[PDB]
Amino acid sequence: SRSAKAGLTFPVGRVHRLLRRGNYAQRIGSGAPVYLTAVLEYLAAEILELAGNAARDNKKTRIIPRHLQLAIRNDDELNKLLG
Amino acid sequence: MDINELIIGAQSADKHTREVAETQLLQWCDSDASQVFKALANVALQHEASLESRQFALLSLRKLITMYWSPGFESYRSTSNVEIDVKDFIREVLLKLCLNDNENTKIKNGASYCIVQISAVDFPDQWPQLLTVIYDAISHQHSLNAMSLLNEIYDDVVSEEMFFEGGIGLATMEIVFKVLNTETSTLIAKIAALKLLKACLLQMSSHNEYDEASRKSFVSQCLATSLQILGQLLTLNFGNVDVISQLKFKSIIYENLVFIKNDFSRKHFSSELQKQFKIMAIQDLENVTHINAPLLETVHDCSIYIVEFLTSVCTLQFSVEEMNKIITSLTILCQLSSETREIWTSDFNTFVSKETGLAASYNVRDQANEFFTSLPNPQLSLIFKVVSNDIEHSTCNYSTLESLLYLLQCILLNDDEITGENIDQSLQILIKTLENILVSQEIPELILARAILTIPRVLDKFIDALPDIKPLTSAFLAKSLNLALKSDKELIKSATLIAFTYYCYFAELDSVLGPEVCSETQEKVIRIINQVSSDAEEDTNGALMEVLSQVISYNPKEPHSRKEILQAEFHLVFTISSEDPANVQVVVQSQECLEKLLDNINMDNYKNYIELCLPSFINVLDSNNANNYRYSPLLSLVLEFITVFLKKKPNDGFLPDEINQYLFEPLAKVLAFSTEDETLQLATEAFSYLIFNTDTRAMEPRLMDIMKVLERLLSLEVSDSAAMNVGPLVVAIFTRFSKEIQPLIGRILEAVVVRLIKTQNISTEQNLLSVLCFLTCNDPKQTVDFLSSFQIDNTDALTLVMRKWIEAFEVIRGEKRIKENIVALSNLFFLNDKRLQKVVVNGNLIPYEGDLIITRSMAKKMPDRYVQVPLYTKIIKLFVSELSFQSLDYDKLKEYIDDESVVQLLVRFFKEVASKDVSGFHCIYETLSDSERKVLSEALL
Amino acid sequence: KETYSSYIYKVLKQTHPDTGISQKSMSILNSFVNDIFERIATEASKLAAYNKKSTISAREIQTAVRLILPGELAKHAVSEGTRAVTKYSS
Amino acid sequence: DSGYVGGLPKNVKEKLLSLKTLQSELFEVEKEFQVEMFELENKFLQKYKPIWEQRSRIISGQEQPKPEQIAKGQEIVESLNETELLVDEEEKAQNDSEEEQVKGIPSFWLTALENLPIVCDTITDRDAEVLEYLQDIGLEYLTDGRPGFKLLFRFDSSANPFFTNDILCKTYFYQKELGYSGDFIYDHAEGCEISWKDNAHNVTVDLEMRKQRNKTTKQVRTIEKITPIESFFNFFDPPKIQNEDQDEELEEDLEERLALDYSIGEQLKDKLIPRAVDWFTGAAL
Amino acid sequence: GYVGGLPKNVKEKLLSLKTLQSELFEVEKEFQVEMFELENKFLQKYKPIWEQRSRIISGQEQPKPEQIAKGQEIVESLNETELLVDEEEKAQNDSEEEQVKGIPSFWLTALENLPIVCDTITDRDAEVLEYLQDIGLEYLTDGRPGFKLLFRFDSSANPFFTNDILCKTYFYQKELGYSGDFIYDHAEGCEISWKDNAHNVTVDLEMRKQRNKTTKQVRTIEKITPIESFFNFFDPPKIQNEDQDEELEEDLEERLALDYSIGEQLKDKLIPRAVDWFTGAAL
Repeated sequence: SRSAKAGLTFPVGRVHRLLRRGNYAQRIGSGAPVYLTAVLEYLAAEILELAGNAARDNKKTRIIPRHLQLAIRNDDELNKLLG
Repeated sequence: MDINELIIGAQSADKHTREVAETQLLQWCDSDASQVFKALANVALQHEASLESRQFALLSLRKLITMYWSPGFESYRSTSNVEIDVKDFIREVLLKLCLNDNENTKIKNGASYCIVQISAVDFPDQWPQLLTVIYDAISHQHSLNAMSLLNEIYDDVVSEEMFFEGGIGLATMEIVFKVLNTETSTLIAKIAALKLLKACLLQMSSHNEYDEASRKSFVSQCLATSLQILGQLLTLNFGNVDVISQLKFKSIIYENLVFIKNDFSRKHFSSELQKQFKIMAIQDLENVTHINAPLLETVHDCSIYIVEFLTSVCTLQFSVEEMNKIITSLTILCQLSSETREIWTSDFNTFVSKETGLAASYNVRDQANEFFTSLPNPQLSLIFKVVSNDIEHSTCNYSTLESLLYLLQCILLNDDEITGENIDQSLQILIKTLENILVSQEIPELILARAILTIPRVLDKFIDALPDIKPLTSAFLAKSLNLALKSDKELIKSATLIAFTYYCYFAELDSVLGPEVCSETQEKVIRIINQVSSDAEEDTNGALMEVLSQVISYNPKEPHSRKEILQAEFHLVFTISSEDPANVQVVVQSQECLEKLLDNINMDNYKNYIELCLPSFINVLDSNNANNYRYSPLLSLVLEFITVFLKKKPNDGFLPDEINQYLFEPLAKVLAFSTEDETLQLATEAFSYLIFNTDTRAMEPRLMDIMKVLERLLSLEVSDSAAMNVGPLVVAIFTRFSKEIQPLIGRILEAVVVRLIKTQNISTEQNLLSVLCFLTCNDPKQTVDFLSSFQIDNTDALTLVMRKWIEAFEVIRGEKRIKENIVALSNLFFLNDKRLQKVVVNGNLIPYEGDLIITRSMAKKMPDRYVQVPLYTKIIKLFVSELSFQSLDYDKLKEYIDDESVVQLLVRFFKEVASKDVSGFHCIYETLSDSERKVLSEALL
Repeated sequence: KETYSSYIYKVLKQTHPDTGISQKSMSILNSFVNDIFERIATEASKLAAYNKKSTISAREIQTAVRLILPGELAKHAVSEGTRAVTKYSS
Repeated sequence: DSGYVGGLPKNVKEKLLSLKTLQSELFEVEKEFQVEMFELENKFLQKYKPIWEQRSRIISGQEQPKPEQIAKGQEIVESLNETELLVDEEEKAQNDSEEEQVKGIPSFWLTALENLPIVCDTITDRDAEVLEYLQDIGLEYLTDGRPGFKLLFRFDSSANPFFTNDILCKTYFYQKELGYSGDFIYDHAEGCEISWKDNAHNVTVDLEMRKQRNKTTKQVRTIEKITPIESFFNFFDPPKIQNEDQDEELEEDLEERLALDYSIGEQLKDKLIPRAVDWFTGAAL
Repeated sequence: GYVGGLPKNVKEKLLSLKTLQSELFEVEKEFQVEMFELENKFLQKYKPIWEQRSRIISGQEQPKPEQIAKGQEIVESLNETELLVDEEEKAQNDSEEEQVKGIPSFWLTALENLPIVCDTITDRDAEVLEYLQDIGLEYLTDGRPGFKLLFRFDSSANPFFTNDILCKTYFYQKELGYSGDFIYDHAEGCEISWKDNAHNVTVDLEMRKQRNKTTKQVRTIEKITPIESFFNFFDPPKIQNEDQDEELEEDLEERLALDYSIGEQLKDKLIPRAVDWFTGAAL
């Protein structure tokens, strides 16, 4: 599939389908779903990295919601993006 | 011991003693928290005092735990750390309190919440035996509250490895199935077990590796046993002993069934089981509706889950009897409770918010909407026949009649086109029934509102298969408007406005009604909007703006138009939006209404429009002038409206001198004194347009003030986020006053450059590059001279400015702006200046090895690495990329060439270059990659 | 969404060799991902309309990202998108 | 030995001529024998048709095995070694709604053909793409008209995207006289023109497209090219002869292509279809 | 492999396919029976021609002018102009022509031109074959299917053995060998009643007259030692496989391959085609 070629774990096909069925535009470019998938995967990686750091500071090995909210709140850029 | 006194004081009424007790408690912890925690634990455990005293002791523990238990808490205070020996003590005490069913419910709940917090911080590294103790309690002592605690902590503590592989999952399922199979279990025990089962299903729904054979087999076995058991449970009956427990029990069963259906592969929960549970679910709808004879609330929740299941298995065929049962049950369930009727009738804004779909409440009405919206076409047509037949019989039973009309509304919202053998006769009868409902004099208010909202749906769904659709649409619309008028209920008026909005969706009213009746209905809708606008909540005002946007669209485009309608239209646009400028919907739709009200415009009409509108605005600007123009939603709103007028100039000339006389001085003051980002942004945009579109000879005396405002904005006395629109203002000043300003171009250009390089905001750099594009189109060589002679940090501004400009090209917005940038860059290219040839910019990124995602953490050691290319090469690459978005040798291509749109610009540019700039483009073409060469040559064909 | 969760697991395993994520935390992450997707897609739609262009393409996506994502998130999201597209289409 | 031949007396030469005449009579008797062979073989092809059709239905999934045939297959499995067909407990747990999601035997005929030694060499992947839609391979003996046998390949137009022909068939023809050994000798073969939906899906050719604005002829013109390529579907449209080119070029064409084509046809007809299932599973090797 | 690993639908379909294989195998058994019936029918037609040519060869029947003319036309069409008559040959008188009744060494020459069997022919065997008149073939109807070969020798004038006719038998396996044909089964043959060891071409003889040095008795010795020959075609390999013959069974299998090759050669080409191979045109 295209995601493997791009070097992405996220579902390029799912993103492309969502873009098309959302009727956001008459046409969806070939590179648009790849770019959007890369961005979403990057943001997921950021949030997961910071949540994992928060959990590891408590010496846990599990990211429960407390750690996730703590990581988002203590990171100004993510705080502004996600509240 | 003295902790008890503090508990009393903190638990007391008066502030002074409660504050004293709270402090005294805190300093003790600040000294040592060991004493306080030990004392509070002993208080909860042993005093046997008033239940309120123990409950408050537990509450204090709740508050103290987060402050002093561990740094893991955000609210942690470093004054002292709870002694380890005390930690074990309070853990033990909390377990003894929570697990013992005989304790009072308040004590158990307090202990449970404290345990939740402590476990969230301590399990499993600090508090190993938590799950051991909980499962010992559940298995041996049968502690029901232990099951509730386990349910609450399950997801926080039980990780995948323990669940699938540590045996915790199997142990939990053993507990659940032993509880459910045991015939003697009380309904409370079964409900707790079913909630714990929901927790297990959640855990099984997704896991790190689906393919693991052991995990797959475990999931299959658990799901099979669960479905068998739930099949057995639903067959039970309890002889009306406790209806609330039974309703909760059914609710949780169907929640679990929905979860299994929706979150696991279809290979589980085969179709035969789906049929069996469909029959059971229908029978349970009947049972619940009869039990209805907090009872109502629980009934409605159970109904939500049952109907959610039916929605999940709606693909199956439903027998005629099953459709009749479902329709009767939903008729009973979907009728409005007396409380909702009173709320809507007393405050129509709630009705408007719900009907427009803005209200957050989700209830059986919405779930019934979901069910009918999902049916397939054969079932949908049959159930439409059922609902229509029920409406035909229930035409004198008002209580059910609204429920039936809402069900019909839900059906008609289904995408599949209703079609059937006898539907045409049913549709004729239904149309007659709706006409009778409107004409009936004694009809209740809510039924009438539902009929009015439903009729548009009936007409839309059968836009085909209805003869004389146009007379029907005209008659129904006229009747609904006439009822909305000359009636004193805001429900009817708001419902009629929303019904009008529905009409506009499917019918071109101006064509359907004709120009005359179209104008008449515009006047009627305007009158209704005036009448209801006096009692509008925020959501109601948003809805009124939508309605008015619809009404304005139908005003005659003929050279003749009713000036009264235009005036009233603008009056409403300004009045409604002035009430609550902060409402986002009102602002956006006000801009829509104003734009389309100025869609096409000529001078004579404009002078009247500005004569009415603008004097209102100067009132607002002067009003805020006393406020020194601090931020105000109304101020921003009026600024946006002024920008809309200035943007929608009449094509037949420059702006009147009156607009200059009206707006210049107020805007001049706004830019001279305001200090907040948004206000200065909007004022700068409006002022730039005012300067740009006014006749030059009519404004030159004002040049001094213009430059004064510009110099204020350039000084950076206003922050960079402010003065965002200075670019366009400088462009306008240069365009109108090119000759008079020449001596000042150097300073203005250097200040603009200084702003451009430092800023990181995309919009600011775009606007500032607009100035460079203007100067380059006017005279490229002079722009190059200024940028090269100007110095920042001991480097010519050119290298920095060109690098910014090239990088900014990727993201500039707008057709005209893209074209402006293209022509500016084209001029730089043709100039073929050595100073430019020596400039170097950044090409593509060099990827690193592997597939690692580079986060901000890694950036320090994995920076973005570019490749360095001369400026002109990057110009050409940018243009080729643009061609690729829009849509094999140089010598042959050059020979091939010899023998207003973006693509037009780019193609003409390339042809001219290849013909003329032989050596510069030749070398670049020789270095372009083959895909680029192919796009370029294909475009050049 | 359920696919998003599995790919969240894969991304987590790449980010940390071994660490688990609760189901409710996974739902929260899926909510954030859907929110960002919606915001960027609507912004790209508006930009494509404003560019008078029928197609949402890498230009619209990049501009929407630059507009929405604060600070360094914008830079790194742009870098990731550009490098992903370069690996792709090549 | 020419000297010996000359040494034979005239009477012995007459006797040898009579013996040669007797050999010719034996040749006509062999002709009658071959005619009877062909007639009875056609009769037995009719006899085989029901079983072949039933197994084809089983392969395509149009029919489901009955318990009696299931037991007969099981007891046949107990004979020799076919325990692969013995159904295990795990499979019985499955439900028809889970198994019938795939109807028929995927790539049954493609696998059977690719397992055949001589023929599989000619099947390229591009040809194998069409073979995925192959669901039947039938035999027909040209009792009427010129003697020969015709191979039939069946497809579904609504399924395959390559051609609109539901059935593709190949024809082989023998001469009116028997061979020296008494076996049949071959005549030039013929094949059907495949009704490709479009040239792009055509598997026997390779195409190119270019546009010029040619200076040499001052023509704004578009050119298309087609080149035949090696492929199993070249098994059809066999070579034909033109006298002047036949003498020089096509002599080697008949020496090579006809031999390979005839061997492939014989291998199919004899080895493959009578043991189609064994060839599919490889027991026929 | 994986086909079995596929859900039981595929397994049951393949079981039905195997049942259809069994039904087709029964149909094919009846098919082989019909082929054997019609092969026997046409072998009944073959036999008269073979016997007539044998009569011509051994000289107890004479050609006819019409047959000679037809053979002349056939030879002219064949291009084998070596058989054409010449005026010099016509000059031969009847007395010279009748000095030999049959064709001298007809069968011997045909077998010498034969690819494989000629290798087995020795000089004494070549002398023997001059007494070979006819070669006959037959099909085995009872029990195991098979075919039988027969040779006719003029035992009256034969000074080597008294066997008027020698028959060689071949057998097939009970059921249908895979691929729709029959696989070989062991063969049996007759024993040659040689008149004496000196005239026995399957044996080389040694004559000794001795006075024993130990017992001082007077004795005359006739000694025997088998040798290879064309009649090793007879005394064929004993059994297909037996416990006591394994060491023998090695050579039995090798000679079985060789003898089945020879017999298939005979049946397919020699008995149906004898004139050309005597003349060598069939080479």
